[PDB]
Amino acid sequence: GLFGAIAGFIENGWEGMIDGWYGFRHQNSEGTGQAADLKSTQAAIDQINGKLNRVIEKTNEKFHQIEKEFSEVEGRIQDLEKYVEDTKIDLWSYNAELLVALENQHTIDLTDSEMNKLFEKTGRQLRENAEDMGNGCFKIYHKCDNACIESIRNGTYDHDVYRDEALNNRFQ
Amino acid sequence: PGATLCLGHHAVPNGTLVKTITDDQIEVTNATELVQSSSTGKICNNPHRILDGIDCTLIDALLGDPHCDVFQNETWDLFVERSKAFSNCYPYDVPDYASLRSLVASSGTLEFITEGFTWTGVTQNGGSNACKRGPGSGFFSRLNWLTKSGSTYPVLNVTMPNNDNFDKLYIWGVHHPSTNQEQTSLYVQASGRVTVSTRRSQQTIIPNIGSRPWVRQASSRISIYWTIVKPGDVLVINSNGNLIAPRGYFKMRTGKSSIMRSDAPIDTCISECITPNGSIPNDKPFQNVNKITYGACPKYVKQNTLKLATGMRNVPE
Ligand SMILES: *[C@@H]1O[C@H](CO)[C@@H](O[C@@H]2O[C@H](CO)[C@@H](O[C@@H]3O[C@H](CO)[C@@H](O)[C@H](O)[C@@H]3O)[C@H](O)[C@H]2NC(C)=O)[C@H](O)[C@H]1NC(C)=O
Ligand SMILES: CC(=O)N[C@H]1[C@H]([C@H](O)[C@H](O)CO)O[C@@](OC[C@H]2O[C@@H](O)[C@H](O)[C@@H](O)[C@H]2O)(C(=O)O)C[C@@H]1O
Ligand SMILES: *[C@@H]1O[C@H](CO)[C@@H](O[C@@H]2O[C@H](CO)[C@@H](O)[C@H](O)[C@H]2NC(C)=O)[C@H](O)[C@H]1NC(C)=O
Ligand SMILES: *[C@@H]1O[C@H](CO)[C@@H](O)[C@H](O)[C@H]1NC(C)=O
Repeated sequence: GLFGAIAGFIENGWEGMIDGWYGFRHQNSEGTGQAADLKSTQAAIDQINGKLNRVIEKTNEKFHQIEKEFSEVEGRIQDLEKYVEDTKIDLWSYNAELLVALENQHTIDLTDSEMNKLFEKTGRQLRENAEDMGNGCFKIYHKCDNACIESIRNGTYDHDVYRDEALNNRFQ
Repeated sequence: PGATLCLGHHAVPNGTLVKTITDDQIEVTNATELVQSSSTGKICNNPHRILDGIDCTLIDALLGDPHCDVFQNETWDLFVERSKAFSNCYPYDVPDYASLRSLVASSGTLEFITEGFTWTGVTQNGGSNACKRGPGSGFFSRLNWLTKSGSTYPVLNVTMPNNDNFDKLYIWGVHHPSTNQEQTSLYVQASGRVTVSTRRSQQTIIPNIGSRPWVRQASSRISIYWTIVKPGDVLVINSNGNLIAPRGYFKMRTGKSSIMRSDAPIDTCISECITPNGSIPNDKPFQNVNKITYGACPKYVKQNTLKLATGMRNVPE
């Protein structure tokens, strides 16, 4: 995708994450654990629901039309009736092919984008108390117990609290 | 002693392939189908009024072939013609059959109003063993076969004004005998003539005498014509022989009515979209079942599948 996260600097997905589309894995003093990020997950889902509902939006209702199958050879008029229908079908078939191509390219790019948005948001939360390893993982340079992780994940992590500690561990 | 915090995304073990601008096939976590490719094989009887033609074409129901008498004054949203349909009355043709079928199908009714035509000096209600009504000879219910009274067939000249505020459809015809003996025996004059007119139009038909292939006991034929009379206009019928006269008119409507050729059985269910293969759901925007449809239907396309991605790129472990 355009943002280079999904199938990019993040090597692969997590089959184990079943409660969300994007989220967090951590290792600290107290062990390892996993949690879904709801906001990013919902942003992707809402956008996909949006496009799905636009695409399946019932556009047409038709009643008496032209005949499209014929039991006798007639020539000119029937040639025209068939050509009109064949022309229509090819144009609709093209629209359908193009629609899914554009939709799907965009769906991949937007999901890639939401991964990236969450990554950049987290980086910004952590300020000078962590560093980007380049594989979608931050090395946090301080004691971050389960309370501290959950604070990063739920948006309450004050960086000023751990700054002195983390700055020291970084610049050695 | 610090901590590692990894950002990531889900994957699934068995993804689905979709098409994009750049890729013929690329794997995503999930997709949904946009092409309806199946039918139940049955035409749902709601919410459209479905009229099963059974053994009758719309035209035979219109003319009043005796085995189609059950269709008198019927109405429909969709008239369904079956491949088993057959004619069983006097042999006939309709120049521009397709147009008459279309305009009637589209009107959605066979509501017929009898009018008091006065045919002075001819015998009315002619019939044939080609068109049995009960045990005896008969004819199309909506047509009146006129022949000589005594030894004369005078010039018929009649009018019927339209003083209603709707259009009238008149169905009428011309008899084509096989021999000169038949012509003179039925109509006296050696050559007949039928002129049907309004203020705006006129049709004149000369009968042709000659054998046609034998069908249901006759080498003769009837040719069927139609005339629409608008409010304030007047019908005139003029003939010195061979007239197959109207008994009245059909009331015309405009609306959502049509006709479809199908052998699918009718069932009790609800479906907006009908194809000759049967009803189909209309939750998807496209369909590959049949280019012939009626109602709120997905648009016909040539592809049998098109997958809309409903998830991210699938990158498994
Ligand atoms: C066959 O039937 C038609 C229909 O009735 C006959 O048409 C009628 O012919 C008469 C006279 O021949 C027309 O009368 C005219 O009326 C106007 C006023 O509208 C009057 O000013 C004239 O002096 C004239 O008398 C009458 O309008 C006409 N009716 C219609 C509906 O067209 C026709 O005459 C019959 N043909 C034969 C050969 O008998
Ligand atoms: C209105 C009328 O004259 N009805 C006749 C009918 C017509 O004269 C005929 O269909 C015109 O094409 O003919 C009927 O007879 C069929 C029968 O007639 C014999 O004369 C002949 O020997 C047979 O081969 C056969 O044509 C008919 O039923 O069609 C009688 C009807 O009263
Ligand atoms: C719906 O009915 C149409 C018309 O009968 C089917 O079209 C036929 O498809 C078969 C392929 O299985 C061909 O052999 C025929 O030549 C086709 N005929 C026409 C006129 O196109 C169609 O396959 C049916 N579709 C479904 C889903 O039942
Ligand atoms: C993915 O879509 C399918 C239908 O195409 C659906 O059955 C399934 O529940 C969806 N996946 C999830 C995780 O909801």
